[PDB]
Amino acid sequence: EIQEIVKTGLWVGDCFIYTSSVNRLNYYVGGEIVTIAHLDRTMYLLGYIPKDNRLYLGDKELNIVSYSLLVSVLEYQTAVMRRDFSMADKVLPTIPKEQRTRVAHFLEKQGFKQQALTVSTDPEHRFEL
Amino acid sequence: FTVKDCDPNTGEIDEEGYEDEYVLEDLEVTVADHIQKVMKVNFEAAWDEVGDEFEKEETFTLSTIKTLEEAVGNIVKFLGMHPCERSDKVPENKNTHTLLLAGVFRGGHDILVRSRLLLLDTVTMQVTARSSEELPVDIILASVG
Repeated sequence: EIQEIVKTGLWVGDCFIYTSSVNRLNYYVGGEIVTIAHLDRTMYLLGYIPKDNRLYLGDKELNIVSYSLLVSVLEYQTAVMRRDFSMADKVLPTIPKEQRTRVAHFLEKQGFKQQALTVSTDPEHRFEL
Repeated sequence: FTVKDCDPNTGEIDEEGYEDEYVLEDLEVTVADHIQKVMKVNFEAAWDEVGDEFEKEETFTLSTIKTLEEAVGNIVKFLGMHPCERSDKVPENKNTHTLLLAGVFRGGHDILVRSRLLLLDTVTMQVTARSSEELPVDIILASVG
């Protein structure tokens, strides 16, 4: 059961990307809820059109807004969920600063403090691990 | 493909455009594509003649087919082989039957298949195939079951 409520949602693979009533775009992996991104306003998932390389959102308007799904983050975290911590580390060169620390914290929550230590950019997170 | 914007007529492209993809259905390739059907006047000779040295045998159960006539039709359509001597018509509900298949496989090599049918309430067959290559034999045997 997932913490952030699903106002609307979409399945990208077996991973569920949904909007939340917090305006949070989160994805469900593992039975764990991660925030892929923050929505600034209330948005609904029209669908994911591979052509545009985008997820198409709409406001109150019958027009288009687009969010590309942050696949590198999602794949890091998904791999972590599966208990493929090394695999998620291959993703890490393309996870930036603070995101490596966060993804590391994901890795850690699932378990393996050390692999999380190598990816975490932040020294403090390394130091605690 | 690459999309350049168009005003519907039949064609007209914009000065700049974007990349886009459109998803399509899967293409299935059947054994039928590899083989062209023919019948033989006498299967037994052809059947030996093609190559009993590439001979492999496997037994299948067609449980979704309760008679020989449908059974012969399923192997014939799938493989792309015309059953010899008009063996798609089999004596209705006979205990044993020998089904003669012939056709030519790609590369131009004949593929013959023999399916010895046993009818219980369902069809079981021992399918023996011979071909001038290891590949047709394996291919037919796998596709049927």
